[PDB]
Amino acid sequence: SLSEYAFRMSRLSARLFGEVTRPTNSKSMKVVKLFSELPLAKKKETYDWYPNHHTYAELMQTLRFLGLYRDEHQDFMDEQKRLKKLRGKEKPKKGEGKRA
Amino acid sequence: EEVVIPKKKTWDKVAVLQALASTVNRDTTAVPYVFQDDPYLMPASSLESRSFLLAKKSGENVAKFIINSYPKYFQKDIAEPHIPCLMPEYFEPQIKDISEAALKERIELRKVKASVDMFDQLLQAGTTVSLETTNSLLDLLCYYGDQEPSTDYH
Amino acid sequence: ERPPRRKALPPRTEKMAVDQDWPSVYPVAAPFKPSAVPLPVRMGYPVKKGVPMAKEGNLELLKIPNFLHLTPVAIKKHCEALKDFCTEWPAALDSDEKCEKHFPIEIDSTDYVSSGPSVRNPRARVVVLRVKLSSLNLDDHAKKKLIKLVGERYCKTTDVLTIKTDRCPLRRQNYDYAVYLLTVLYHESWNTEEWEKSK
Amino acid sequence: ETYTEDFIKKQIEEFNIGKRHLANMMGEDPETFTQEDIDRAIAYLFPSGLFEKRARPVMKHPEQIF
Amino acid sequence: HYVDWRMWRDVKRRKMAYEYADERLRINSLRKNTILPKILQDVADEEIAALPRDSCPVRIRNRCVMTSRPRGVKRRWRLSRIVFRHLADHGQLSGIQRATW
Amino acid sequence: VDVPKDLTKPVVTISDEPDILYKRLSVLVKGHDKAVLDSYEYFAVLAAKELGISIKVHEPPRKIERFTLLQSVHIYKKHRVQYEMRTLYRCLELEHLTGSTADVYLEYIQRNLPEGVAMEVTKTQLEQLPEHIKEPIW
Amino acid sequence: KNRAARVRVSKGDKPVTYEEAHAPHYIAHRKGWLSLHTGNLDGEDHAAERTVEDVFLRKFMWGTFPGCLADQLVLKRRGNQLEICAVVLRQLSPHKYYFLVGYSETLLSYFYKCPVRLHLQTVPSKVVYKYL
Amino acid sequence: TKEAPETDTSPSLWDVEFAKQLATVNEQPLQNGFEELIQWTKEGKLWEFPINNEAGFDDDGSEFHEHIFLEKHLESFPKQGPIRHFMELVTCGLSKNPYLSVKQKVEHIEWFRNYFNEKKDILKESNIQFN
Ligand SMILES: [Mg+2]
Ligand SMILES: [Mg+2]
Repeated sequence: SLSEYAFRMSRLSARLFGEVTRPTNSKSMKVVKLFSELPLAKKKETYDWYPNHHTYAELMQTLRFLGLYRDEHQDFMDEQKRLKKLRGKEKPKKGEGKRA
Repeated sequence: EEVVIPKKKTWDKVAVLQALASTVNRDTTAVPYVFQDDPYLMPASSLESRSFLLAKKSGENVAKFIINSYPKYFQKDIAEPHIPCLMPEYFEPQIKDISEAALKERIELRKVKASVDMFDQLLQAGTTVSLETTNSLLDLLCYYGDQEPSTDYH
Repeated sequence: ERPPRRKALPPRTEKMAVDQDWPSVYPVAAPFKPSAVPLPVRMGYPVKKGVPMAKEGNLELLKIPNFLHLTPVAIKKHCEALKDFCTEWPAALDSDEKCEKHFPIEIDSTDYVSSGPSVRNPRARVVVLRVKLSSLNLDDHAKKKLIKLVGERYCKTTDVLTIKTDRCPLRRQNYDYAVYLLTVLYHESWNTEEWEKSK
Repeated sequence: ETYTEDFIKKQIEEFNIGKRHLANMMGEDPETFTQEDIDRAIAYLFPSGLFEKRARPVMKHPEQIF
Repeated sequence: HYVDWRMWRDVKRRKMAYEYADERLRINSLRKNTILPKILQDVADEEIAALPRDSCPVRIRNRCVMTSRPRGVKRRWRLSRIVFRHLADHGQLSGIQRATW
Repeated sequence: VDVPKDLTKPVVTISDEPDILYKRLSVLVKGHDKAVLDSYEYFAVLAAKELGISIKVHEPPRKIERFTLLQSVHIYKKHRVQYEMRTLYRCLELEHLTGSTADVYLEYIQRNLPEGVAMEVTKTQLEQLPEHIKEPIW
Repeated sequence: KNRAARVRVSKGDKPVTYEEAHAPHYIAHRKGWLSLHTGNLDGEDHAAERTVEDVFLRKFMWGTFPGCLADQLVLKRRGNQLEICAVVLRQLSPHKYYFLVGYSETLLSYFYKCPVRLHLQTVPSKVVYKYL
Repeated sequence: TKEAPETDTSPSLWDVEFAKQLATVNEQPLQNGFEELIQWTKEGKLWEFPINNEAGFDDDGSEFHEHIFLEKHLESFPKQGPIRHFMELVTCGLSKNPYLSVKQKVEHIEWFRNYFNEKKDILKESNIQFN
């Protein structure tokens, strides 16, 4: 639904501005969209979604063993685990458990 | 008609900060800026002045000791532009091959004992050590008197 | 204990003269320090038959981004030292009409200042180039061909061609591209193709 | 909390000295600095957006506060 | 040291998907057009299907980074509604207040 | 009495390259607190007046983003908690600046940007026609 | 009944600070925010990473200065700088405070790759706003 | 003085250490807030103002034409036919991508060249000649 003049002017402008020049259907235009953006898996929001829980936990465990960080929570579960040994509720040996 | 554009003015990245600093003078009511500006924490004597700074420096040394002891925990770089000075330091030789090129590393790291031992091993193997490399080893050995430079902790 | 517990010294606002050089106390942006600010400022919603809380240990005053380092006295002293860095605007360019005659092209760029460890902002790369087609040496054919090539980039009411570029990573690359697009548009508009006779 | 008369007198002395410091900070005449100038200075130096004005930083005469 | 095994499985999926993203994009482009021969597009269909299952981006779940809650998460803060409210109601999120109008 | 005798002024070197000409700078500042934007405006306008810069200030309309969350940890769907983030604006419009003047003013006011305030600086630069566009080559 | 961040009435013997006495519907009315950054402004990025950092810093300072903190932290971000303002008590010796300030500023600067300052303000005892 | 010093020759340990002693005589503690900001700026810790969002990022010193004009890289591919049309769509998308470096964009194109070289036999069956 375009005149030859209008069609040829649109093709010249598309070449000037770096757009698709050959006639391309909407299905094949997805190839252009695929390579003009980063894949969702490659975006920093995606692969850096979580904080590095290994670093935070391990750093603060090392700082506790060094005497520079007081972990009130870990102190709480160390006292509970200590009172369970005196009560006899100790974790069994792996493999050599109650069942066999 | 012609319009005359003024010539550009160029200054260092710290020039504006230095211009603003010139406008202010020392505050006589305050202790030196290095100290915490708090009546309980301000040094109240010449001795506390020295000891309070030594305590702060000790804290910084302890932090640096941890950073270099556990580089893994401080390797996530989120700074843009990158800040090289805020990264962990690696003081150990990473070239394990016995060669003259690998020896140069130990001299750059100032490992007097490692370098001397490796130089001896290199000489026993019979490989050639350049005069410049030998001179660099002598510079390291002569300057420090064949004694290890002080380190944070072993 | 050999002595008693360390006693806090009196606040140093008691040593401050009422005609001091205040900019020397707060040279740069710093948190509100009750012992350094000689003002009986109070803050906090008062309890019944009560008064707003005093400044010592007042966390509400600590939460404010204060302007104690930017008193009118300091700002005037600061700007006197910064006059050496400034250059003089060309006196000829009195009005906007005069600016357009001598400098037809306008380049818009944006810088974004946020707080955080990274300065990067993907919006800073965009460059916008504006030029009125009346400032370009375009004949009748060239002007008509240009308006058809650019499309909605041209505004008939203002007669302004707006070229926005954001293809390249950097702003300098998008600026070089914007200038290049204007160049090829100008030269192509002047070129006459044989198929143009089918209009 | 009870405010004895001696305490109020010490608070008035503090307000007068602070009032002179505030005029010195803003580069104005200590002798013609009014309460409406104090409020304007406090608003600039300690900008608070809290919707309730009674929670904002205030520097008033002790007679009006206590 | 992740909140639970479920979060740990999502961490591995995000890592594997990142490693394979370029290869998946390249193969998928071969399939998402009518230009190339169908014989070639059929071989690409098999190749992308042979990649490890955990490289598929649709398998990633936006879990709360603090508690691992798989639903009720606000994407801007990556926090569950419960954790977000706990931080917001204590005044620890800059500029977030209770809305009344 | 203990006053510095002489002061080393920072070296500002006049270059042989011509300076940039900015027709306009649009300093849009965003914040959650209106009083903090009032103080920043007073500071920014005073700094502009002392440096000889023409400045005009207006307040673009505020943006209030609201969203809803569940009241309870479990069930009770009818009960919600509604939060919002208010973004207030102030726009400083500078005019007829050179590259050096803008560099100094922007460094000064950007370094003193109060915590919780963002800035977007739109710079309109005056340029001359490219050399290649003076006449057609065909 | 609502529960969120409400210190409930006791016998009139529980001392509460000014922050702990105000429920969440006062956060922009009578009390301010304990953190000020640009993440949550319209059109601004990285609100999520700022939030995680704030949560870590409040935990770090609680355990690094055990029993010293007299109220909640005030976190300030200006450009590249991070400033932690803490109201502490006057029980720990000054030497130990200076050590911990030098240690925390260095360790946190290397962890978050930015200049970090710690501004301590000491109080003789916890500031009581009211007795609930 | 000496007309030309041995700048190319690296400093010995003695020269380096002596230069460290000359930086200590002039070493004093920070005197105010401005001086701390100046030190941080010199070390690279504090951002340099006015803020430049591209500070420290020059994508390999690439030019605008290396990102936008990518047909030089399609010279090994068939000049006509489906593979040409397809690769023209790939390069058009790549030319519109501000998130990839030139190196990354050329890697995409290089992958397709090898892929179509692996699939020559399949392509011949469908009336396509690759290389
Ligand atoms: Mg899903
Ligand atoms: Mg209800």
